[PDB]
Amino acid sequence: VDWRDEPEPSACEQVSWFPECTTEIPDTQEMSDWMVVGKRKMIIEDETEFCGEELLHSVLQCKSVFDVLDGEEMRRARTRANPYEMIRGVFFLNRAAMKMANMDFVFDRMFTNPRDSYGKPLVKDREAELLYFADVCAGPGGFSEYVLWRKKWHAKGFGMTLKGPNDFKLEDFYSASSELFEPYYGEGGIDGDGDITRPENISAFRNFVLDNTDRKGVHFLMADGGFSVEGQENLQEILSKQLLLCQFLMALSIVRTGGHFICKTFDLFTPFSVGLVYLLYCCFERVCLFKPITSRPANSERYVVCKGLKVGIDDVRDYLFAVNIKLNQLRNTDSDVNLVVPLEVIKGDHEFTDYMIRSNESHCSLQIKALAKIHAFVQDTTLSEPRQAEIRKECLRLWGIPDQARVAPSSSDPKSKFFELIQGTEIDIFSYKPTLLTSKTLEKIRPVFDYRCMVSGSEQKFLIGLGKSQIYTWDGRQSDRWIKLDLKTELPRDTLLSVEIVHELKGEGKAQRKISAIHILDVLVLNGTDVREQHFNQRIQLAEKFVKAVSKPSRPDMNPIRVKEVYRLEEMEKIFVRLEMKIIKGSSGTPKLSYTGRDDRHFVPMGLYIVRTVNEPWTMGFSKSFKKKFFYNKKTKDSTFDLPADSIAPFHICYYGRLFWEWGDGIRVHDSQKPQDQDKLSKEDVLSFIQMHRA
Amino acid sequence: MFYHISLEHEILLHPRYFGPNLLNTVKQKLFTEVEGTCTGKYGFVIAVTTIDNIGAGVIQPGRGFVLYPVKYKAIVFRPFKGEVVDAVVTQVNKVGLFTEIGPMSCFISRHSIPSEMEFDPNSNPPCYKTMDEDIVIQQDDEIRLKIVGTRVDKNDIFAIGSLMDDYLGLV
Amino acid sequence: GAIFLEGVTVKGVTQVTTQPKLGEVQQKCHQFCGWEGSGFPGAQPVSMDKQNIKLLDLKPYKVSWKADGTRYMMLIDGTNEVFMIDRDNSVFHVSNLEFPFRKDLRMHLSNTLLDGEMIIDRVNGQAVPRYLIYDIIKFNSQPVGDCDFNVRLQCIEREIISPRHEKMKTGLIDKTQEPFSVRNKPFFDICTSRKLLEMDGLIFQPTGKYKPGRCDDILKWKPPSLNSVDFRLKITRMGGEGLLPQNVGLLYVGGYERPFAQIKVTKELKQYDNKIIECKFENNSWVFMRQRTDKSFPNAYNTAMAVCNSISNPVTKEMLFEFIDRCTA
Repeated sequence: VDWRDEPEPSACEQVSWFPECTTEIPDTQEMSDWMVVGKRKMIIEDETEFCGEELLHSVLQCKSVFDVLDGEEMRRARTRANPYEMIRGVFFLNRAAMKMANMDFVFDRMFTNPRDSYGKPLVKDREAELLYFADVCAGPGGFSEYVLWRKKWHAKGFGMTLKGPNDFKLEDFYSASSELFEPYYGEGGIDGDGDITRPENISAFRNFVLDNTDRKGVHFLMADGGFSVEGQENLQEILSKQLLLCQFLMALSIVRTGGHFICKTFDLFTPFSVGLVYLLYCCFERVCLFKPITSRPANSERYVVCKGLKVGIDDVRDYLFAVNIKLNQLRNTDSDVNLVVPLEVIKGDHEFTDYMIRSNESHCSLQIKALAKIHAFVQDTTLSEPRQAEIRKECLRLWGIPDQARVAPSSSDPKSKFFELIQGTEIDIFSYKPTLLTSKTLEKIRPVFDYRCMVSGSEQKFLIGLGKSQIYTWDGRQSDRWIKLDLKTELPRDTLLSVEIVHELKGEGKAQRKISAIHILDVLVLNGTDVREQHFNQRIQLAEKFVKAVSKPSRPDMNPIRVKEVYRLEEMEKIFVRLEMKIIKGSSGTPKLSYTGRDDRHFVPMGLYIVRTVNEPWTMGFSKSFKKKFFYNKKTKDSTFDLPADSIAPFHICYYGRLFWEWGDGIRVHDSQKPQDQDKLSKEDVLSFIQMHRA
Repeated sequence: MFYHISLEHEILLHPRYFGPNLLNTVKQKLFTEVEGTCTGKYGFVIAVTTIDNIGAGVIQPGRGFVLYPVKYKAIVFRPFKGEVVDAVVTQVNKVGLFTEIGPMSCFISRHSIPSEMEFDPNSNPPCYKTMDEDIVIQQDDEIRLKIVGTRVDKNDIFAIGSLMDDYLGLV
Repeated sequence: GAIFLEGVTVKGVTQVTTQPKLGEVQQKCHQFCGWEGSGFPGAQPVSMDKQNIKLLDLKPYKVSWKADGTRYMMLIDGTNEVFMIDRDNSVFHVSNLEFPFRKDLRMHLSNTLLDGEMIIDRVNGQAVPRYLIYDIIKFNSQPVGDCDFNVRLQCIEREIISPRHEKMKTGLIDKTQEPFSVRNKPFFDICTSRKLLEMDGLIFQPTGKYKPGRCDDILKWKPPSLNSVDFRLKITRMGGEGLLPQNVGLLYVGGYERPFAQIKVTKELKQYDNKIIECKFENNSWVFMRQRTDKSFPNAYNTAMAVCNSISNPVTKEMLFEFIDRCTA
């Protein structure tokens, strides 16, 4: 084998795609006989249906030449012989992250910036929308680190992998906020085994993923499944066949319409593996088989890459689910599922077949040259790839990856990190107390439409996230120390929030159970994205998505993070309908005022914050002729029905201008409260004032 | 029980710390030395109410410092065997129950908790609850407990309570 | 110490940690100064005391107004070749700052070493960084540092400025593209300091060749008001057998093994623990003016002491003035 007739190593990669599948998506009646059960075949030498016999025998022979070689001698020759080996993981936890960095460049950012069929981005970082993704068989989540690092918090990841030495090392995400990721191990959630091949893990994960994606599914799935086949490397395809099927079935289970899929595979000689690729070609707008230069040249590792999940894939999903049940029934028997599509159907698509053969034979030819090159670099130890450092620098430049070492974050103290995150904003802005709402200050809530309101359940605090459980709170006074938060919860680094701590009582009296929860009032920085200058509702839109991003529903032992329910001030009437007199554990049987949330939980309210969302000289009126709200500039006298950019109240104006209507003793806000103090504003006084000033 | 008693304690003043005002130094020294302490005979020394009497200062022979016997009204607390006391739950465990009475940690083992109040980690706070889900003893609750016995360790008391008799549990 | 200039970030300026490039930049400075020891080669001035001020009468002197700034030697070696050196030996590459050769405007300067300060300035209410060139060590390998301070002062004018001005006249240099303004500190004969008096003091510069290291004849004068020392603040309860274990704020200086001084610890002083505290002197006491976020360690011991030697035997705002005026006759 002349390996010296190889093309000069390059950072420029070419993609060949399958043609566009012109056949309809197979239905339950068409697929009804496609599942052929035969004898368990553990022979790869005669799998010539989609590759020339001479090339198949040549690549198998070139693999088996290493069976007599010391693994450390092979590994050292391979490290000298591979032009791309100096890329490694760069600053990421492993070299798998760099495969996703490479492929997300080669595929036009379709994973990190997915598009509709009109080429428009499906996720905009300024709008309330998150990039949902999934990562399966993916421990320790190197692929996930690149995606989370690339999109910061504007992404939410869902993970499933086998429990054990190869579980998710979320602690080792030095470049990404691990709080934006949620591992789920199938049946039982956090306590499951994570077996992708097992159907129950697939089902529980499937329901969980759809629920955590507004019942739409993820924008894309990544799948990097593989296990050790030490001393059986030639049988890697046949051994991994059920894992390949379960990753493809997972794509059809949780990827949204128009979504994308990427899966690791090995060899694709068997009619079983080719029939699985044919089903993906039916189910997606475009499919390709691709080996990135970050994959080692001498191994069978390649990726199937699928773009645009079609509508009507349900029958193919439910077929592959039945085939997985059949494979599980045939475990440890002399029988196996040998076909999932008939050979006559696959070979009837000549355009699919001509790509499949050409993809296999091209891969075999390159793998044979790369195996012969490693063998020569074992025999002669003076051989080296001189361009490895040049090629590395060009690949990192091309893919937009900074050339920096993996450094454990740095440990910043919460005070120094707060000064970094505020970027020279005056610290005194964080010390401002709310104006109390009283009969003397009631006029300040004019004009009513400029305001939002929310029910408070504790004193307001600042909260900083330094990563994982390194969460600290501060009470806004320059004299006060940052205090470590004693709650079982996790937040991405570079997070700065305005919060309160609210205990959520469940039930009443002796049976009552109260759980404290983090309640976000407003947001400044979300995983290194500054949002302080965005409109209060717009900042809250980013805040609401963030709570889901850091959510952990498989972990009922964790303390919840929530966003406060924000009301329009002209709709404060809707708050009092959620006030109830409940028997709290320890109140000697005396009912206490309780605000009931969106779930079956309540807290004791302390009062109501009133926050200005419109900046001076602007204010919001209501046009009786147009039946629409409008912005009015008090200085220029201009009027518009669109939001002026200079009318936006940033965080510092919202925080400084805030009022607080305290709900202590003598204040009537629910009809069961007696007696009322005449010097204190009731619900009726505040609602009457609001009604007079709506018009 | 929260107690208002009179206690006697002797203060040692080196002549460096006499000052122009001598008695205020002794008052600050007493407010430093015995506040927040715990003794086995007198319990949790919460605060000193009113420093009543300042004794005559006996110059110790050979020593330099003067010694002041001081009587003082003081607010203290002592835990007692069998006293039913209100408490704040801090932690519910499968082995027992960490509650607090003032600064006192109180540990109520589940073996002296009746068979109705089972433990649940599956609730999002791990709690004590019945199968009727009526009496829910969880974190930050107001409960009542009967103090069986107290153990003082390292100049501070912790206690053990129970819920076996009637009318014990959640308020 | 990667803060380049504190109070602003500046375009293109970047610390240099590349091992081959840094060892070069530093090496070449030692070289150009004819410098002995480790660290910064730059001439180091000393504080005027009642003994020093006698030198203003022994030989000729020039004077200028110190502003607090940061000390940077600028090494102009080539085209994008410009670098900056710290009191620390920290090296920074500067990007779009270009120095034309006075003879041939197409050419650039090489083997040139400048001395000066980085100062922030005010016009529009916003920060404009400036590099002030107060001395020149080498030009084209020409050893202009061994020349006379007026010679060197002139050199800086026609060799490093007029050229950068000409090329700005033509639009080959848009002043706007360059990270900072570049200017020479004007110096005055001794007799003119009476008309003059963020400017924190005076600098008295001798007429002789440039010398690296401690220069006993270059005198920095500060009004005794602004005298300040940076201590690390350590407060500990102090009543082992003592009746009152009152916590006491101790002040620490670099090089000294035990406590330098004591400060009375305020309610506010406490949160500054382990952090550099900046103190003035007033009443036979130390006082807390501010916090510094730019250092994790105090002043050198001998620095603190030469602060004291300055405060107790001071050169007064008025003492200096009589001394100058008499000699102006």
